[PDB]
Amino acid sequence: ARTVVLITGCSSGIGLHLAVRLASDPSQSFKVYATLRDLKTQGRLWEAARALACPPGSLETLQLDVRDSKSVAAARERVTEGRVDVLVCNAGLGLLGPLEALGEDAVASVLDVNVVGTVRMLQAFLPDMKRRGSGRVLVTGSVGGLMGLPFNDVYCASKFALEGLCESLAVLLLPFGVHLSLIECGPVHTAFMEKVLGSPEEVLDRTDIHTFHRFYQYLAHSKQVFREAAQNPEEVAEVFLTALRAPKPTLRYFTTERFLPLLRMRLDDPSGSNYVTAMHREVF
Amino acid sequence: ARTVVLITGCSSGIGLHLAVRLASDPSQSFKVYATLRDLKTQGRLWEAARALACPPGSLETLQLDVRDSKSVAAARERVTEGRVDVLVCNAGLGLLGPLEALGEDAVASVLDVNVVGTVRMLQAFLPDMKRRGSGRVLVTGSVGGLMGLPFNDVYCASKFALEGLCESLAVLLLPFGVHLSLIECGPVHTAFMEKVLGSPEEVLDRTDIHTFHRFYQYLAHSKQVFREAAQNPEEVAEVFLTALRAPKPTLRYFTTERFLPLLRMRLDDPSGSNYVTAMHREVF
Ligand SMILES: NC(=O)c1ccc[n+]([C@@H]2O[C@H](COP(=O)([O-])OP(=O)(O)OC[C@@H]3O[C@@H](n4cnc5c(N)ncnc54)[C@@H](OP(=O)(O)O)[C@H]3O)[C@H](O)[C@@H]2O)c1
Ligand SMILES: NC(=O)c1ccc[n+]([C@@H]2O[C@H](COP(=O)([O-])OP(=O)(O)OC[C@@H]3O[C@@H](n4cnc5c(N)ncnc54)[C@@H](OP(=O)(O)O)[C@H]3O)[C@H](O)[C@@H]2O)c1
Ligand SMILES: C[C@]12CC[C@H]3C(=CCc4cc(O)ccc43)[C@@H]1CCC2=O
Repeated sequence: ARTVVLITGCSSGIGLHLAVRLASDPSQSFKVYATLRDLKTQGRLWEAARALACPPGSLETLQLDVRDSKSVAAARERVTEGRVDVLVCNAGLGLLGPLEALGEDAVASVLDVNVVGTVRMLQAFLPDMKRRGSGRVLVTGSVGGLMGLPFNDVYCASKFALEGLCESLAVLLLPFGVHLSLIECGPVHTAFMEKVLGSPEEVLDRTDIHTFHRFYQYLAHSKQVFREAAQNPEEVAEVFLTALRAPKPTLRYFTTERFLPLLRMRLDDPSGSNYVTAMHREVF
Repeated sequence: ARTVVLITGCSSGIGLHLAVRLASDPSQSFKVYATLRDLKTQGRLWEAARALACPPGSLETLQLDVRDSKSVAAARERVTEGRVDVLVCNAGLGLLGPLEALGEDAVASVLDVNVVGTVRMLQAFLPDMKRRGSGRVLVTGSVGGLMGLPFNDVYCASKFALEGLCESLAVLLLPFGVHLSLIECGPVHTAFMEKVLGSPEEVLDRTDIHTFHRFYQYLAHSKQVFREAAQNPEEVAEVFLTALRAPKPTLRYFTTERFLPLLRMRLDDPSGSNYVTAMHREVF
């Protein structure tokens, strides 16, 4: 039994690099359980693990589908240590395009995986972290949870929710000695954006010409803004570590300092109209 | 034909008061379409209608439950005027209790009804609104959407979600000529909130003695604040009018100023920890 860490969505991006960063730590103090929605996807994980010579006994891959309470509790009973000190809610789905262009199923999944799942992860672990009176939880934050971005309604929705689920919980947990931290990310080189963008071409068939133009117009800005500050998933894991070490973690950590002006100004405007203006005359 | 309004969840409270205040308006300008999850409950709606002397034809009820796109779809094809100049997304439910004490069917229902349902509506009316190049969208806000409240994890989760859903939409919507704005309200004279009396063993047989205690103490504080801050839908509906009247309404209307200093605090702290301290000290 050492610092037992249970992380979700370890198949790629931040969930992978993190699992291996923690597991391969030179102070061999982290015993990580990298969970995966689907195990068949644990190749690149193991490959990296080997690439770092991440010592025997530290990383045990486990399967965990966030949109399944059955799948979650079982992956919990499989924690031989019988305790989790750090839980990391990381799984998540993206969604882009004209709101009217998405579908009900699509929308449900995003909120299903990104929010409810975070609830299942919490519901199953927090109890035990509470009677114990010690524990740490980390949730992969996002800009879209602190501000609104065009054609990112449902994702910014799923991420704004997490701000809610966490902050309210953070309150009650104060005397409980359990710790909640939202790692607020920005763009980052992960499997996340490399496919979710789908195919911008089909959109025109479920929207008006004026939005479609604006959808590509956003895409073009997106792609430029990404290849300007998309941080390395390793750089991002670094923040997860600094929170972990903090004796008294804060409600949130920020991986990039670029979105902090938009936020600052945004908070100086309660009606939210100065923000909407800026953000708009920024994307387009 | 005149200002057509389609209000969702008018069965009671805010939804019923705005419906009738509009229909029975002096200028007899608004043609209200009060929508209900289940038509039976329109009894109390009509009572207020009658009471308010809403002329014949300025208010016709339709049935539609935002958790069934087939329903929503129908409700729009029932708006004989061919247009909806004012769309109001107001239905939705609350949820209180220790996160672990809640059920999945429950945590789901709230998310599926407060966000998805709001999305379904938008996906239905927003288009024609855009092609018209004229529109008005009112969504019932909340303080839980602006800040986290203990034992209100899932609800504030669903509420914060509307902040992003709408805020992001708003940004795209800027040039289109349609307007989206939330009505950030606080505790009002509504059954649910003032009728939170019970705390069954169901809660007890599903949380730890430490949380159990912080649960009731919450309710006690919550009953007090309500007894001293609860706003009756009456004023709240008055706010909705204030909004739709302004040539260019802002992204956020506040029915009460009682919480502005609390969120004011929120502003000056990126770590979100000053608040978690404050709002805990203030709840417990
Ligand atoms: N970096 C980003 O742009 C970014 C921004 C803000 C926050 N974070 C967060 O961390 C996540 C991953 O982002 P990333 O950028 O690291 O890219 P990513 O490529 O999506 O990496 C994580 C993904 O989460 C998984 N996942 C998806 N659905 C799941 C389900 N039902 N159950 C369990 N796991 C599931 C993984 O497996 P599968 O491929 O098998 O689905 C996976 O690739 C979140 O979705 C979230 O947005 C990332
Ligand atoms: N006022 C509050 O404390 C408050 C605070 C912030 C924001 N708002 C927002 O607007 C709502 C209502 O608050 P209120 O204070 O007016 O009282 P309320 O009693 O909840 O009024 C609106 C209600 O939503 C309905 N609804 C429920 N499930 C539905 C479904 N599945 N499909 C369609 N409609 C459904 C109504 O019909 P049925 O009874 O037949 O279900 C109804 O009375 C939201 O839930 C939300 O919190 C209210
Ligand atoms: C929200 C986000 C960070 C911010 C980024 C994103 C989308 C659009 C966008 C637009 C901006 O003007 C500045 C930054 C970003 C990312 C999508 C995934 C993510 O975490």
